[PDB]
Amino acid sequence: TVTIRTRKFMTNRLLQRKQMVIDVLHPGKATVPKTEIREKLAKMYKTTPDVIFVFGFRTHFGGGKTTGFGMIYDSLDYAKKNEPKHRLARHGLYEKKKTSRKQRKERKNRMKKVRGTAKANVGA
Amino acid sequence: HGSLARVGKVRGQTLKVAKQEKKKKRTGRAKRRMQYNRRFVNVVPTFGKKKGPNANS
Amino acid sequence: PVARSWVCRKTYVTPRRPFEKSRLDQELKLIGEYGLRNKREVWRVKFTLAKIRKAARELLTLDEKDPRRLFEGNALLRRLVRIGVLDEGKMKLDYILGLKIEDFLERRLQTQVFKLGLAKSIHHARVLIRQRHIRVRKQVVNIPSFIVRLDSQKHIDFSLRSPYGGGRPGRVKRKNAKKGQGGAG
Amino acid sequence: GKCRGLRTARKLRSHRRDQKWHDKQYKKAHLGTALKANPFGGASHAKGIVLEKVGVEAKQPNSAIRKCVRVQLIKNGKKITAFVPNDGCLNFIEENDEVLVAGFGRKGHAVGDIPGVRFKVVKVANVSLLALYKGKKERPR
RNA sequence: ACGGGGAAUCAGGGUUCGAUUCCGGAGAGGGAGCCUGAGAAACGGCUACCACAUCCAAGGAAGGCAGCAGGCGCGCAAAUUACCCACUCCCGACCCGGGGAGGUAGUGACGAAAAAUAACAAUACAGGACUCUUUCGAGGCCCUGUAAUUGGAAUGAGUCCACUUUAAAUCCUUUAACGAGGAUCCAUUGGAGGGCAAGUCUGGUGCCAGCAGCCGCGGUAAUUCCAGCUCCAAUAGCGUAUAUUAAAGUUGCUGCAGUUAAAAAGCUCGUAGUUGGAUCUUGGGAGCGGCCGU
Repeated sequence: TVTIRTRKFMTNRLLQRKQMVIDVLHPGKATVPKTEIREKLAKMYKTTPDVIFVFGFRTHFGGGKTTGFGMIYDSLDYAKKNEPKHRLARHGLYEKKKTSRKQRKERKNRMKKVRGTAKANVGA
Repeated sequence: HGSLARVGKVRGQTLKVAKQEKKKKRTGRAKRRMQYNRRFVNVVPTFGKKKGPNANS
Repeated sequence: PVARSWVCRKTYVTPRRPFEKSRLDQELKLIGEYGLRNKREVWRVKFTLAKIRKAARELLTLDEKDPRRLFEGNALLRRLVRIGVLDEGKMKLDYILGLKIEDFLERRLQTQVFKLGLAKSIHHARVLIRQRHIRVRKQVVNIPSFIVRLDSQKHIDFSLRSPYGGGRPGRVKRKNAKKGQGGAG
Repeated sequence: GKCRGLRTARKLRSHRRDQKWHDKQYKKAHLGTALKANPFGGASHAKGIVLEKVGVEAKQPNSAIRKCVRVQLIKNGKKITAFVPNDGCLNFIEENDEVLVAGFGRKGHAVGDIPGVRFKVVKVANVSLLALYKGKKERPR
């Protein structure tokens, strides 16, 4: 019985996307995962689930209703272009380097000690 | 009398009684209810004067 | 330099004499009648009334048909009327001074949940609010301070989710029914 | 006021300014002499080191012996006789112990039976003297 | 004593605070001098001196945490050598890189908001409505209160799968399952002579020990000490020291006092200061409402 009514629906031709506030009714059971809402919004708006990005859910106290924000892009080539990198990475289609900023900074300050091609021979 | 030698005289020489076993006092609004019942719903108009709660003349 | 609010104010004032028999025993008369838990819950209401009652004094100094008064005064009157404290028949701001602590205690959720008769006492009412059994227009309210808007009074009932409504039957019954079939064999 | 002129603002302000110095509570706070001669240097509390345990004879009427503690303050090197609270708490104070010391209550004035002792001992060896008296904390030795 | 916007208190006047996130100023151990640049007398630039201090093959070299953490010291007095550029913005040649600025967690009873620590019934009981009885007693259809009496129904503290949260997590919210009778899943903190809410109770001590903001209590029936029971107050808080505000009309402009309680100069003149007599336009023209009004 998990229902999705959309709200504040807007078509950004300048990011090539639909965007809307997503009101999800789920009385009895938990906050339904984003994947399920993404599939349930795909069959609603006659699109593929891959170009949909549905985030930032805050379940109202009592809990027969939650609210997230949603985006439906035109193509994945637009999605991958003009979407923040962390929200692509949730769909398992982006990987960032494991190296923490403490390593990158200690590398950067070691690289300033030496001049020229020796700057390459800092990290081995 | 009593120089530095008498320090903690009376504290030392009391028959040291261990505390009695109490059914623990209810806390919060359960207490304020219990206080309200002791005063404003129960008691009767009394001849002469109304007594204090700890009164044991 | 940070993106924090900081803005916060007290909701009560501690009274000057801490041991007026007449006050101590009138504030416990309030706590018993209306099932509050400490004198802070009473000094909270008294303080809200005192701020209302301060704002009213401030507007009665002003000349009649003053634009700031007429705007501010009607704004204060429609607010008191909206929470069920003052009457629509009596909305005139010299009545705001003829207004006291029982009128605000009557409009708090604990007392409405009791005086609708879907609770058994005022102490049972807090239990039902605290244990999230009651709701207001499909919103489960955990908190018995909740002042009930006049339009929003009739929409106080049990939660659809609570066993007092059409809800999933609770922990003690379900354990005693499972022990009952573990007792029968 | 004894000059109700409309153009008398400075005489009325400058008089009041001059006559505030004849108040005690003002003269005290608004000179260095009260804040300098203060053994605590205007602080609420002060850690000092016990250099002897001292019996002080109570006042004229009542007559006990009040068990106080001669203290060298750290911050100043100044000498203080500070009282020790409840029954048998001078038994908790070994000599040369760092004690936290507060006022007695009357803002640097002598209290009750105890002549020229303005201070009480609060903690001994950074352990609270109420906690030692109630037996909650044990003295670390 | 960085100033201000502001803070606390608060009848009306006031009094006190403002190092502290916004504005403006100043300084980078103390002074001083200057290079570059649109902008610096810059210090995460340089040059000396002074003070301090590091490395040294003793010839020399390097330093500036009142940036973020962290350390020592000083003290009554103040947190992690954490994660991140995703947000907010900033810098750059720049849709792309960088930012201890900033954000996110950790410590956190500075402080503020909400708010558990039980509710409900059947019984013994007791007090109060009624037919009735001189008194007792009867009935409980009506109530109300207390007993580690008994009975189920409760819901979250915690435990914990999952989702949600989010840069990745956390907390919150949602939600399977567990999770309460001494509901031991155990509320303290201070008091109980007066001021000041609450014992002339019991045991100990005997001007001792101690309490006691003040007045006072303690020398053998202690309402005050040391404990037991009990009761009161505030309550997840409550006590203490100190600054400070009200109370203080005990600084008095509002608003104090000055014969004797503290207080009018020995007396007079006298300049700035302060205060300063009366007097200088009125009648009607135009119009409305029921002689008076705009």
